[PDB]
Order: sequence, then C-alpha cells, then structure tokens
Amino acid sequence: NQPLKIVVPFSAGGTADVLPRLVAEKIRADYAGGVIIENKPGAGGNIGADLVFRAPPDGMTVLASPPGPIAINHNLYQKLSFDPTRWVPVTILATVPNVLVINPKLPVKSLGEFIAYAKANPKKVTVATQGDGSTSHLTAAMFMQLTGTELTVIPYKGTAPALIDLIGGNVDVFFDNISSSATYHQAGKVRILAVADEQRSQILPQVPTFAEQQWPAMQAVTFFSVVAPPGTSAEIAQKLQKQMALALSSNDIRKHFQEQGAVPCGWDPSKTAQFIRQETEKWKKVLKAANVKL
Amino acid sequence: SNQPLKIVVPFSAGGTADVLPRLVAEKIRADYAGGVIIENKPGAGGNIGADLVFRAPPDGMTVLASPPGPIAINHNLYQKLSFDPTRWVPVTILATVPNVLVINPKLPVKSLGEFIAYAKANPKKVTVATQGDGSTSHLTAAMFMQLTGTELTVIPYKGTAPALIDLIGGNVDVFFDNISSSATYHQAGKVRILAVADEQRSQILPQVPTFAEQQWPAMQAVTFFSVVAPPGTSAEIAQKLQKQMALALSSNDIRKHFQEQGAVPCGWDPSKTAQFIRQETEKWKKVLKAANV
Amino acid sequence: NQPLKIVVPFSAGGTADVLPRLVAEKIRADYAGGVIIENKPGAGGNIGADLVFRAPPDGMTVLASPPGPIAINHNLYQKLSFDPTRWVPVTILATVPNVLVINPKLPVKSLGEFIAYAKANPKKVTVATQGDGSTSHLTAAMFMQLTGTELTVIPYKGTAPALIDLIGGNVDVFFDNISSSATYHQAGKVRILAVADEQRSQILPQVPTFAEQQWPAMQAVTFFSVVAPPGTSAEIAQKLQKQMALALSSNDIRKHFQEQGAVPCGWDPSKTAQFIRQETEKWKKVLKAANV
Amino acid sequence: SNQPLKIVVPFSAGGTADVLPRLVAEKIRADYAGGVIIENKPGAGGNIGADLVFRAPPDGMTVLASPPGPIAINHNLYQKLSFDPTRWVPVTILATVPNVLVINPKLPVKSLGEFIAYAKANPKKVTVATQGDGSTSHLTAAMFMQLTGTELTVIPYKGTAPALIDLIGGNVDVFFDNISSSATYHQAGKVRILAVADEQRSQILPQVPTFAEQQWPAMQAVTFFSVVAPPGTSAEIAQKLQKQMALALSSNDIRKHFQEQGAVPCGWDPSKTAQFIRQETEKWKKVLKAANV
Amino acid sequence: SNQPLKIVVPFSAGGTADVLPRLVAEKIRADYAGGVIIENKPGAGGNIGADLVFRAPPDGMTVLASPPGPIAINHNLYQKLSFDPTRWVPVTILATVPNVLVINPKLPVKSLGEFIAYAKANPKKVTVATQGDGSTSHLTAAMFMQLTGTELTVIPYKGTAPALIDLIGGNVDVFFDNISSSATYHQAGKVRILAVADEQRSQILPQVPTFAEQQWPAMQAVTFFSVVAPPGTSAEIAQKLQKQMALALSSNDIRKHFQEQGAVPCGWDPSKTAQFIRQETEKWKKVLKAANV
Amino acid sequence: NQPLKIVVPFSAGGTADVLPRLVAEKIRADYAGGVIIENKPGAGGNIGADLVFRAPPDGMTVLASPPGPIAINHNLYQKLSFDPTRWVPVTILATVPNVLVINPKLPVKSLGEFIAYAKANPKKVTVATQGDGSTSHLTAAMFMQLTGTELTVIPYKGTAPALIDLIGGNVDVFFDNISSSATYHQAGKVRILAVADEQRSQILPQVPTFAEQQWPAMQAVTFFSVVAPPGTSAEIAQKLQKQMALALSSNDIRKHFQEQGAVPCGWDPSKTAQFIRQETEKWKKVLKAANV
Repeated sequence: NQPLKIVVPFSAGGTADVLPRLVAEKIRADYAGGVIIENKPGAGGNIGADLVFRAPPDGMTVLASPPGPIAINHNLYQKLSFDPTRWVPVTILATVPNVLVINPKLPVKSLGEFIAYAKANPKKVTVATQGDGSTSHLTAAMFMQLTGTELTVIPYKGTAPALIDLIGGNVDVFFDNISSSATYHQAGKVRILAVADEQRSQILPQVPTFAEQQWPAMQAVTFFSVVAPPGTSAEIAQKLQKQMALALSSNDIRKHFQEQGAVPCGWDPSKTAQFIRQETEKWKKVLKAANVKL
Repeated sequence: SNQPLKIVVPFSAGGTADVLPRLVAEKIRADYAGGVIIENKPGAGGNIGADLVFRAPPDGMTVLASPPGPIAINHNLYQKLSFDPTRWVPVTILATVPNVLVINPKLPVKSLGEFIAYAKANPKKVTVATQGDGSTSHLTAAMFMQLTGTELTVIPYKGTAPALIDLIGGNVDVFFDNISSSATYHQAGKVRILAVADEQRSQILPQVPTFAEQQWPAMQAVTFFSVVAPPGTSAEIAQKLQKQMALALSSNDIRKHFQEQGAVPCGWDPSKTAQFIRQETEKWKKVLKAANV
Repeated sequence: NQPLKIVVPFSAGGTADVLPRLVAEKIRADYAGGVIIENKPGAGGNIGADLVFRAPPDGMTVLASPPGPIAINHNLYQKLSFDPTRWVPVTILATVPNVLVINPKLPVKSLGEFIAYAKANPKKVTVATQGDGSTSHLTAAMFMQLTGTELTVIPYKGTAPALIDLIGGNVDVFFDNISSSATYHQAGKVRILAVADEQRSQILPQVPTFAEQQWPAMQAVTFFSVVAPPGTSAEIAQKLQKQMALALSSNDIRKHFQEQGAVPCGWDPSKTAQFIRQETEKWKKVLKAANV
Repeated sequence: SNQPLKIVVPFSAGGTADVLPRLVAEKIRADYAGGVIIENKPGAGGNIGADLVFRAPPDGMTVLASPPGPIAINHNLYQKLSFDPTRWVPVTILATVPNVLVINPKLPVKSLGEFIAYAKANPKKVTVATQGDGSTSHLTAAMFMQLTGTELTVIPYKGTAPALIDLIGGNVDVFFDNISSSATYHQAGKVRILAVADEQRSQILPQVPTFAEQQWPAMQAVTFFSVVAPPGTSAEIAQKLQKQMALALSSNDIRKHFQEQGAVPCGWDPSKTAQFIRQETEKWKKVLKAANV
Repeated sequence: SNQPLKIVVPFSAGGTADVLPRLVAEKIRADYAGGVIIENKPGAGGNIGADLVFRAPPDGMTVLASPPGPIAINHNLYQKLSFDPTRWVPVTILATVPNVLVINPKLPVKSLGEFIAYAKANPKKVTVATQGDGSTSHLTAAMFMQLTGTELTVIPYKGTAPALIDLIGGNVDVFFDNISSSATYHQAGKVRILAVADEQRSQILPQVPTFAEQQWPAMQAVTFFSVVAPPGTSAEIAQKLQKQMALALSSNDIRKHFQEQGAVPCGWDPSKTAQFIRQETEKWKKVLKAANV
Repeated sequence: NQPLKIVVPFSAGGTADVLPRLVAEKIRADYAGGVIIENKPGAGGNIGADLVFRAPPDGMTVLASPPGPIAINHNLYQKLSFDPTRWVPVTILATVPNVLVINPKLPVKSLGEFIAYAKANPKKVTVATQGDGSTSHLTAAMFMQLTGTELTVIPYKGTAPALIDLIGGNVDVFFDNISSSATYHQAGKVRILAVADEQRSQILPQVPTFAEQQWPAMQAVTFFSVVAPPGTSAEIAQKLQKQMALALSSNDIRKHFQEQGAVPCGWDPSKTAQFIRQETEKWKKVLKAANV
C-alpha cells in the first residue's frame, strides 16, 4: 500500500538530511509501500514545513527537521503560514552540541579567562554567525546573556567563510557545532573551549562541557525532530515513534549518528513534546532579550 | 489661485530635513496668496511621504522636500517601492551637509593616513557605527571601505545618540557622522574628526581638512536636500518654483540659518538639479552593489 | 503691567495651539506685560477649562479652545466641574470644516450617488469614528439624521488608524476635518465628496460644499473660541474681542490661518454668544438622537 | 571668522532654560557672520552639557547658557565632577525667575507671618514637597527652614507635576515652586502663593507680596540663567559677548517674552556677573551644609 | 443556623445567570432551616453585586453566584475595582455554557477551515460583532484572532439583539455568541454556526462540531458559572456548601433543566474549582493584553 | 586542616552577624581547622559577596547574608561584579518578619480599619522608608500593591530617625522588622497591627499575622541565607547544609534566634533554592510596579 513520506525541509547532504534517511532505511521494513524521503528547502525550513503542516493527519506524511520550523521560527519570523505549537510531536531523533570556538591568538587559555577578557573589552571581541536567528547567532546571544558579555556580531553566508576568518584571526569567536570545528581544533587552527551540553562529545573526549566549567545553564544543542500534521492521533504518532525508536537502537545506526556528532534519542511522544516546549520557551527568552525578529 | 502650496517632508518634524524647507517656506509665502503648508509624513525611510506626493496632481502645488532616501537611493536599496524615483520631476537642490570620518580618541593613529594603514594591518578588527543597512552612515562607510581597500566591522545602532555614546566610550572605533552632529564632541576632545568628505571645509570646524586635501579626492559623501514634483509636472512649472526658491535661498539670513544646520545653500536650476541627482544615484548604486546590501 | 494669559486646554502643536499663538503675537502690543500661552491638556479640555472658569473675571485670564469645553462636554460627560453656559464669550477666532471622506472603491462618485447608495443599502456602508461624542461621530450622526441614511459605526482610537482602514477598504466612510484628509485626497488614496461648510475650502478648491449640492443644513465645523470667566463684564470682553479682531485683519495672519485649513472670523461678543448657543443646541439634538 | 557661535543649553528644549538663550541668540545673530547655533545637551543635572563646553577652546565661540546647577551648585552637591565651576569665565546673567511659597489652601493660615508661626507651633507637622535633595525646591525650602527656624517634613517627588497634584489634593502642605509654574493654580484657587522670594514683586501676580515686604529680606531665592565661557577665555572676549547680549536684552520685545516666562532680564557686565555667582555659590553651599546635618 | 443562606446573583433576573443558582437553591433548602434567599443586584458588569458579597461576613451564609466577570476578568479589564477577585474563596463551578462561531450565511465558506483561510486571505475585511471591549463576545473574538493569526474588523453593539439583527441582515459578518442564543437562528438558516469552542459538542445542536475536533483544541471559550464566598471563609465551610450543591447538581431534573439553558453541570470540589478559575483568569488576562495593544 | 570561612557582608553586632556566629560554634566540631567568621561590609553586601563569589568552589568559603546580595541587588543596582543567580544555595538559616507599625493617633484599631481608612483617603496616610530599595520601602510597596491602597512615601536615612517621627506623629506608618519596633509597641509609642509572616511572633504573641486577617499573600520577611561560590558541587552544599541543620535543631539555638526575632529554618538545598527564586521574583515584581 501507500509509502510513508518524510519531508526534510532542507537541502540534501547535511546532517539534517543524513539522520532521517538512516532511520528511513530501518523502518522501510515496517511499510509495505516503502519510505520516501524528499528535500524541500526554503526560508529557514518554512516552505517544506508548510507542505507537511497541510497534509492529511494520517501519519503517512511527516516532517523531519532541526529546530527552525519546530521551535524557533514563530518567534523569529514576524509572520508564518503555520503554527509550530500545533505540530503533533512524534520523537526527537538526535541532538548535536554547539561549542565555543576561538581563534588561537586570543590571549586566553580557558573559558573563564575568555569571559574576563570579553568583560574587560565590551564589544571589542567579534563573534561570527550565520545571520540573525541562526543557531550560531542564538547560541552566542544565550552565551552573552548568561555571562554578561557583549560580543560584536559578524554575519557570514555559510560556515565555510566563517571558519576562514576565524582561522585567519579576522573574527575572534564562533559558536559552531562540534562536528564542523573538530578537525580544525585537532590541527590547532582554532581552539574549542567548551561544549554546550550535559555530557562531552566523543568526537573530542578531552574537550569539557560548559557545565564542568561552572556554567551549567549553557545548554545549546541542535535537536532533530519528527512531527506530524495537526490532528494526527496520539495513537498514530506513538506507533511511528516506536518504529523509529527500534530503528535507533541498532549499533550501526548509532555509529553513523556519532559520525555526524549526533547522539540518538528516540524519546516517546510525551517526553518529545515536553522537550520541544522547554526548548521553545528557552529560545523565545533569548530572542526577546536580544531584540531579534526578522 | 488662493490654493496654498503644500510641501511634504517625509520625515518627522525637527531636524535638518524639516528645518531647511520651513525656512524656505517663510520666504516664498510672498509668492502664494493662499500660503504654504508644510506637512511631516514620516515612515519607511521616506517612502510613505514620497508616495503621497508621487501620486499627487502634477500642477506644482504639491512637492516633496527630502534628503536622498526616496530621491536617489531607496529604489536601489529596497526590494520593491510603490513609486519610481527616476520619474520625479526635479525642482532644485536646497542644500548639502557633509559627512565626516570620526574616530574614538584612543585609536593609536594621528592622521587619516595612519588610520587607513592601521585598518589595513588589522582587517575587520576596527569597528564602525552605522544607523542600519542603507543609512547614510552605512553607505558612507562602505564608500570609504571600497575606495581605501579597508575592511571595517559594522555595528548598527538605532539612532545617532547611542552610536556617539559608544564612540566616546571606546566600544566602537569609527563613525561616518554628519559634521553638525559630531562638531561639539570634536571640540570637547571626546572624538576626533579626521576628514570632511566634501569639496570644501565646513565653517562649523574651519580647521578640519577634507579628504581631498589629504590625497583622497574621490571620498565625496554629502547629504543633499532636494525638492521634487510629481511625474508629469511641466518644466515651466518646475522652473517657476525653483526660481522662487532660489530667490529665497539668496537672502543673507537664510544662508546663516542654513550654516547653523551645517548646510550650504545651493538652489541650482532644474537641469543641474537633475544631473546632480543622476550622478548621486549612480554613485550610491555602485556602492550598494559592491557591498551587496 | 500684568501679562494676558491664554490657556489652551490641549497639547502644543495642533491647530488649537497654533491659532491663539498667532493671535498672541499681534496683541502683545496692547499688553505691556506680554501675553502668556499655556497648554493644559486633559479630559477633552475639561482640566484646562476648569482652571480658567475659576480664575478672576478681570479679562486677564481667558480660555482659547475648540468646542468641547465650550459647547459640547456638558451634554457629553456625566458631570463637569464647570458650567459652559456661564462662560463670558469674547470671540470666535476661526472655523475649520469637516468633510465627507470615502474609500475610493465605493461605487459612487458624488455626494448625491453616495446618499442614494446608502439609501438602497441601509447599514451596508460603514463609517469610522473616534468614539461616541467625538467630532467624527457627531458629524456622522448629523449626516444620518439629515439625509435619513443608515451607516454602521466602527470606532477607532484615533485619526491615524481610521485613515489606515479607510484607505485599505476596511471601513467605507469617515467624516474628517479638511486639513487631515486633504493630502490623502490629492494622492487618490481617499475621496472627499463634500465640505460641510458655507463656502469651499481653498485647500481643495474643486471639492464642493454640501450646501451647493442641496444640503445647506449639513454645517459641521470645528470652531475655535475665546471665553472669559463667569462674571467678566461685557465691556472687558468687548475690549478683548476688538484687540483680537484687529489681530485677525492683517494679511500674514490670515494666510497662516488658511494654512491650518482655518478661516478667520473675529465676530463680536454678541454674535459669538448666539453662535455658541446655536451650536450647543445643534449638537445636543444630534447626541440625543444618536443615543437612541 | 565665519565660524558660528555655539550656545549649549545643558537641558532639554522647550523650557525656560531653552527659551531665554534662544531669544537672545536671534538678536545677536547680526553680530556673527556665521550665525549662532543653539544645542540642547541634557543629562545629569546639566553636567553632561556643561562638560562639553568646559572642554571646548577658550576662544569665545563656544559658551554654556544654563540655570544654576553646573554654574554654582553641583560641585557642592555631587561628590565628583569632571569640571570645576569656579573656573568658568563668566559672561553675563541673562535673567532671573523667582521662587515662591505655595501652600495647600486648607492650611489654617492666611499670610506668610501666620504660616511661619503655624510651623513654629507644630514642628515637623507641616510637610513640604521637593524634587529631591539638591533640587531648587529643596534648597529653597531648606533656606526657608534655616532662616525662620522652622522644621518641615520633606516629601520628595519625581517632578513638578506630581508635586502640584499632591499639593492641590492636600497630600502635601507646602511647595517652594517657581512663580511661572504655580501662577495659574493660584489664580484658580487650587493653591495659595504666600510670598515671592525676590527683591520685587512679579508682574505675573502683582498682588502677591515679596518675603522682603513682610520683614524677611534675607529670603532671596531665584533661578538665575548664566552665560559662561571655557577656562582661559580672555576678559576681552567675555566682555565683547556680554555687550552684545546686553544690547539684545535691552529691547522691549525681549523684555515681554522674558516676562511671559516669569523672567526679568539682567545683562550685567562680567565683573558684576562673577560677583553675583560667587555670592550665590556661597549662599547655596551654606544651605547645603546645614541641610545635610 | 436559623438564618437563611443568601445567594446574590450580580445580574438581572430571568437569564441563565439567574436560572442556574435558583434551580440549585431549591435542592439545598433542605440543608438550611431558615431557607435560601436569592437576590439580583445588577450593575457595572457584576461589580456592584460582587462588592456586596465581598464585604459580607465570611461565615458561608452569604455567597455570590456569578458568570466570570467579577470572578476572573474584571480586575484585568476595569482600571480599578473595590475588591480583588483573586481573594474570593472558591466554592464550586455550577455549569459551563459554550460560545460558538456564528457567521452570516452569505459568506462564501462552509466550514471553520474555509472561514479561517478566507479571513487570513482578506485581513480586516471580515467584520465581527461584539458587545463592547471586555464583553464575552469580544474576548472570544480576540482569542480566535490570536490563536489563528487572523484580523477581523470589530463592530460593537449595545446588546446581543441588535448584533443578531445585523448578522442576519448581512451588515456584520461574524459573531462569537453563546450556543443558547444563536441555536434557533442557526436552525432557521438565518445564520450558520461553524464550531463550538468547547471540549465536546453541545446537545442543543448535536451536529455542530467543536473547534477541537477541527484541529483547534486551544479554542476553549465557555461562560462558567461560579459560587464564591467572602475572603476569609474557612475551607471547611466552603467544602460543606460545595458538597450540598454537588448533590443538587446530580439530580436528574436539575441536569435536564441545565441542559435546557445550554449548560452542562459541573459541581467540582473547591480545589479543582480554584485551579480552573486561576487558569481561566490567566487565559483571559493574556487575551486582554494582546488585544489592547 | 583548613578552617571553614564564613563571610558576613555586613558589620559585626547585628542580626546578620549574630545568627551565623551562633551556628558556627555549633559546627566547629565538624571542622578540624575551626570556623572563621569575617565581616566584610560595604555597598549593601556587594563588596563581601564579591569576595566569596570569586572564591574556590570547594565548600570552604561561604557567604552568610540577608537577602540583598542573594535575591535583590541585581534588580536594584545598575551593575554588579557578580550574578546572584549563579550562587549555589546551601540553606536558609532563619527568617525575621516585617510588620505594619502605625502612629497611635491614627483613628484605627485593626489592620482592617487601616486598609479601609487608607482606601477612603488615598495619599493622606504617609509611610516612612529607608529609601528606594530598602526593605521598609519594598514591604510598603508590596502592601500597597496587594491592597490597592495609596500611601505617600517619606524617606529617612535610617531606622532611628523614622521611629522618632512615627512616635512623634510626623509620619503615619512604617513597615519595620519585629525586633526593632517591639519595645516601642509595648510602651504604647507605636501600634503594630499585623505581622507579615505565616505564624505569629512569640516576641508579641497577641499581635496577629496578615494571614489570619485575610491577607495571607502579604509575606515579607528578612531571610538569612548561606550560599557557596558558583560551581560548588551539590554534594558539598548538601554536606554543609546537613551540618547546619543539626546545629539549628538545638533548643538553645532556637532561643538565641528567637531573642533576635528569628525562627530557625535549616531547609535542604533544593527547598532553599526554590525559596530564593520565589523571593527573587516576588521582589523583582514589587520593584517594577513601584518604579512606575
């Protein structure tokens, strides 16, 4: 019969695309018609999100996305064609931590010294972002708010131009995801001072968390969710989450996740909904205190 | 006709954009039995007020007195406008006010030449205050960056006051302000004006040299205040109004009140006004393009 | 040597402030101590009115005000600290006319067609106001009572949001003052169909009056009055009116008035007193009927 | 020179502090080929604007026009200032506006004498409104207390408007306001002004007696408006500007406009101006001392 | 114990607010040797009658039976009240009556979903009747707009009756009425009820769906009828009365009579009641803030 | 072995100093190196707080303070060198309640009549404070906000001048702590009408709480906390809390605390952390609404 269709509201290739396709190959065994993955990029995930939001609530069309259209965009975009608060949560596939990365020529050797250095030179230290609302912008804003520091933003079109400047010393700080920066940290081109998560990342087992360094409130991960259209029954959503939780349990899948810097979750629909609710409220505070609404 | 002339200033009352046309209105009231009405119609960088004039009857009884936004910039700056600035019927240029290079005094530089070299040795390390993308201070800083081969990191501010606060405090390094705003802080040692981006020095600060005197004649960045009439206004009607305004601008007391705003009267004829507006439009179009704003 | 004091019971900047300050420049010559103008806004003019109503009736403290505390508010507010029927009238400085403004998409191109259109579609045409008792509401109610038309009232918190909706086609008609709507008419964003005054306004010389379109009774202007405290002698009022009528005669001040959309008047105290009584009874009637 | 004169008023536009210098400015524009600029630089009781002139060149092309705060008060009120008001070069005194004793009408006293007796018979029972320690209404009330040996309980307010609300409403008993602010409420019976703290009566209220008339000549408390120039300004330069402003202050229209603000023009020469400021500085420094104990 | 219980209904006799407590009164008379008085004390949206109970002795012999105005709404709607609803001692919720979305039948939509899409595609073009700011129909309209991100133009009316006349006559487009009022007109085809803002359908019109089952479960807007006691009434006294009323609400005759008003009996205990009132209070406080700027 | 160091960010001799020292003597048996108490006064407790906020987070340096640097000062001072939200809570040692004190000449005998007397005469009743931010100011504002009464604020440089005027009838009410006003209440020089706590104070057993007079939301106590530097493990905080809870359980500690008007608490670190957040948000709201 009918295949399950999973819409990733981003282009193919990245972690946003890799993780749902990995899961798809495992649950293909549960669907007689198969599993279609489609990439529908545009407007921070809002174009692809709208196509699932309007689809029939039978659990045969779902959206697999990082937090944009799930938890952020209704507080970032002045107007949306859909309400993320009406999504039917299915599960959280995984999380990927963000990290504090610095150019090595900054005269600091620790997180604490870097905070003192920024406090003593307000607005003199520059921080790279991917534009207003981007994960790296929001994480820098959370960091600034928690630590009482003021960093001067420099927006970049992509991760690659940001790192080129970070390595060259033309921008001082960057709140990147661990998978992007690890290789440059290992080669000494940049320095990762802390991971904004509850545990360290096995990509860089020696890099400590913010929490180990007296900053447990600094929690900033990119979480990959599966949501169903409004009106999807709790039963249908449970059945799919349990298919995906079983898919996420094998060992090869967990390795392929770790290779993206991602830890599998597979929480039930109730924990998923509570997590999205908490993350939504967290970033709303950050956006408001930073006065960011595009 | 006993119908008053109406002048729309597409910005809030007070400020140079409002002062200069109201000064001129006092004089040309003698030319209008029904008088002269000045209205302030702020909104959207001047576009809201511009649009109200753009759609008015082309009889020369409704004109727009505005700085360059809806005259020569916003159609290259905004995604989409409800009007086309290239179809304005030019009347005259009322005045120009020059922008200047202002630096925080802590910068280890004594001259424009040393500042330029300092910025070159430290790409993106020197910060520049702006009033947002497209504002005169952003466009002036972009022109400077493009001419001199330097890279300054932009910090946008909501108004001029918060930007000067940070400049005096050392939280931002540079600001391309207008001479009138920064003069008092320069005289007090709170900031340092290094160069006026104009053809002549400003009498506000007779000792501050231009960029052109310091090996940079291309750095020319003034705010010009124009009068324009709706599309289809005859050249005869436009020239009659320009001659009235030109006579207004020749009084000595009007020129003093202009100088007190940092402004130099112009009053050029519609042909030279149209040519100036085309030159400035293309100048800033190239600057916006190179900066990709 | 004591200066004349003129209290304007409204904030600085608007026409209520401009016109008495223009007259003040001219009559400073009759007062060795000068002329003070104070703005005392609050409660639709009532706060400032109360301050003058309690002042000594020697002619050295006057209220210059639009109609609210002069002719309307005692029939609008449930209680006032002053009685507008005891004001000692000095003069009417000027009038500014109200106008009939429509969204341009209404399938009507004249006053006559608009009245007919509303007749054939009772309650289908909506009219913006600024609350009950506001000038746009009273003028709308008068229009309905004279033409026997039925308009559905949509209230707004101010003129700016009303005009936004009128221009956007979310409300159909608005009875504005001429100086507010003129620029939007010239821009084609609205259409003024008629001026509720005896003569056309020189701001929009081609816009006809109600009177020349067979509705002379539709007379709705904001008048700017000067009044003195209770018990001010008739002679003291006459003397002040003469000073102000002389101030209103120069060309320059009359032109500055027209720039506000205002025609200078300067009527003597007897004609001013009769005018205010007529206006007072007119708006009382309009209120009663609209409130039914 | 073609450089304009700059007058900094270290307060917001629109009040008496701004109105009086602006009136003088228009009259002396004829003396300056470059015109006269007036800027409003508010902040910190006048010290922000004051500092900007104190640091400007002492050529007489930048001067401060201000009420007494940064001229005679604030170095004895604030802990640390960036400038020493005793080093100002005085130019002239533009005008004075007197402060007055205003009471709630329900107080069972009809005259200043009866009020002073009433406060004596009920120490600390009569409450007095202020705008905070150091404000004119506070210093004037403290002078009154020290002179008459009375004790009033001090209730501070954020500004004049809420103080007057409470005075009219009987929530505070007394207020030492300036005559211009309270006159309309006195005329309406909402308050009663008992005495003007000046050498002569105010023509706004010709029937209100002075403290002097009622055997208290020492109660002299006016807001005086000064023009001062930066340290190092020559006596000759200060004299030249004072003579220009004296001529402006002698005209009859200036007189009337000043009176409409409750102000009387002065225009004293720089030597009398300096002596007046020294005396007021000592007076208010003495009052601040006794008050803080 | 020989004193009658007194129930004050702060509205006029005749309506649901009067019917439901009077039905309950007939059953609980068995518990009061002196009987049960019901008084109607209308005025100021319930605040006059509420004040009379709020000030009564907290012995449980005087209670207020009221819809939400003076229980959960008015202290966030009126600028000031003589009493604080958050200090009421809750007893029980007697019943809920749901509000519904009612449209003129000429609107080119046949379902809630089509209506929402139509409004979003024509912002401010669809008009909505209310009974003034703060009225139940206005608050329910504002909640609908905030949840759905739609914009409706508000037309206020003096009461329900003129609103329905205009709705039926096509002079206003939508009205958020209570089910009991619109049902007959829906059945006659003079209006179309599209959805009920409640957890379950109303038996008045079993075929009309809820917002919830059409994917809008957050659209929950009912008129709830509460019994509250004066501040300081012991929890025990409140429990005793709630238990008496819950027993009355379980009788078959009373439930039927409640359904005839469009009301569902509740009878919750004082703790669940207090929770619901807090939730509803916060709910409408948010709607009021987001609505009035 | 290294002593435990307790920094009290206020001068010796007051209740803030007495209570931690009493506890220290009881926990000296748990520390082979002893227990040091230091007084580091200055800037409302901020100077001494800063010295602990920067100390090694090993449980050997702790701050024992009233609420200023624990829950208030970041919402009151423009900038602090530390962030109170990052303190690692240990325990609440004790609370001391504030009370409503009036001059005996007010024509009221109860809290009820006082609230009514002020409602009927807004702004006529005056209230003494120690300046904006002081506990007497914050408690007065909370009262005003909860009861919708309006009192006119008279500030004083300290408690003693305020009591002089309260007794003298130059100010009408004062929200003092129980220990300061009790003696004057017993002498009839003031009248305490209500204690802003959950239970009555044994210093004045006959004086009722706000809560038993139908105002339980009126809870205003000075609480004395122990906090550890940021990053102090929860285990270290728990060990210290358990030591202080034992010290707080002795009857002789109860008595010495009561003699200060204090009741021992000794709650675990989780309840302590919850309490501090509740009090922080409480007084943040009071400040906001007060400054408007």
